[PDB]
Amino acid sequence: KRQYKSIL
Amino acid sequence: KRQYKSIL
Amino acid sequence: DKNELVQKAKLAEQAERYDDMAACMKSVTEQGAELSNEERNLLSVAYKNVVGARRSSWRVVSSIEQKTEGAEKKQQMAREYREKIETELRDICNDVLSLLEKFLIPNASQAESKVFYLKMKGDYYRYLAEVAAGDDKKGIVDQSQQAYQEAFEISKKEMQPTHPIRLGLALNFSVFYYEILNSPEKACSLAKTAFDEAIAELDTLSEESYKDSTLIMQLLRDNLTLWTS
Amino acid sequence: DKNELVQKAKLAEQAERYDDMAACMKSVTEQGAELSNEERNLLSVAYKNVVGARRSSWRVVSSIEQKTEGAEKKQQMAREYREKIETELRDICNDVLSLLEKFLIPNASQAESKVFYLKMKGDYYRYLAEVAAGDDKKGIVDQSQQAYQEAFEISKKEMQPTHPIRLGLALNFSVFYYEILNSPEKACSLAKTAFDEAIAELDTLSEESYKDSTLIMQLLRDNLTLWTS
Repeated sequence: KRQYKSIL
Repeated sequence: KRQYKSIL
Repeated sequence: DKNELVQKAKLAEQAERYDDMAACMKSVTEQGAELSNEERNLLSVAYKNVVGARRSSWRVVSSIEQKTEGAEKKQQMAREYREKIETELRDICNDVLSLLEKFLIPNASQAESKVFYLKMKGDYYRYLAEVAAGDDKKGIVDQSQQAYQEAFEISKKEMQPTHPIRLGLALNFSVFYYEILNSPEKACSLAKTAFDEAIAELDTLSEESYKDSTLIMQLLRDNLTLWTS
Repeated sequence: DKNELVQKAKLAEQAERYDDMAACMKSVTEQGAELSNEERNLLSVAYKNVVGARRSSWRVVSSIEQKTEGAEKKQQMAREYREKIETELRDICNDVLSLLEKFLIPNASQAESKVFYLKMKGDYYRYLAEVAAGDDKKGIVDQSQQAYQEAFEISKKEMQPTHPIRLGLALNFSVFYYEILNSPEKACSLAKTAFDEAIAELDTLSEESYKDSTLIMQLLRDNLTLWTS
């Protein structure tokens, strides 16, 4: 549900 | 991957 | 207390932690009191997901094992891994089947709950049949069929053709005929009759469950379409 | 032998059985020999999924616990369940962090692997920071930042701006600034520089990894878009 992404 | 379905 | 375990099972479901959900619902069942409709549905959802994960892993590993024919080291590794997943799956099925025999089926004082549980017994013997040794298969297949047949007789006598439990039983029993008994005509016949008898008495749908009934009817017809095509 | 455990980890991944995958890769790491790129990626995928399941459950249960403010019995049940999930998550993080300290980081004889592992250390301290008690948070945040900062210095010295490990480190470190340190300008600056420096030297992309690089570049820019909007 978090808009921004980390790797994968 | 089974084409036909059971409940749920 | 029972109510706290049920609330814990609902929290676990939301968290997608199905082993916790199943443990809560198994603890509730072990108290020995007849389950409410809600509790019955929670126990069923928990176990369906617990065994479901193993059924899916089994299909994947079985497919790999077949693709690695002529690849000795790979095939053997896949066989052993399949056997490990099979063991887990059988233990899960046996755990549900034990609850059904010790608590659920003997305490079912209502037709609807009798059908639900006998259908569940048919389903879990069907999951055991999907992984059965050629030698054990017959007995397991027989146990699944007898549980579904008994549920079928009761639903036919006590429930309207549009009742979701009656429809869901017809759906799963038709799949049992198609996939387990390899009898597509009895599968089609069972699914067609269930669909047709529901359409013929659609005025019996209730505002409380008409969407549950019509969803199962869609599944019946979709299977019928697949199988008659 | 190591090769059998790696093949078992690949089978487990296909079966979506991440605890089995993680156990295989942890057994490989415990043998003490430096991991290959493939083995390193398998260990990382296994643990990412193991902790990922807990991070997702934690977010769901945390959200419920907030929504149940003024609902005593429900809020408390959700708090205790959150605490149980937190314990599992912390144990997983500590297990990875222990492998990193005992085997992975000291045996890393190559810049690329040093960066990968120091980035991983930053990530797992970041996951601990997401669930940290106000009192422990500072120390945990510091450990995450120092691991990322050390990885950052090495990647800047040894790798081209288009290197996927260098880009992935910039992505995760930028997220650390945005979500953990609540410093959106340093997050944006870090992501913008990484993207811009890669565009400026795009001729350094390799046919072996250009799609891995450009995928991470898309993520950098998408985060930047989100954060500058």
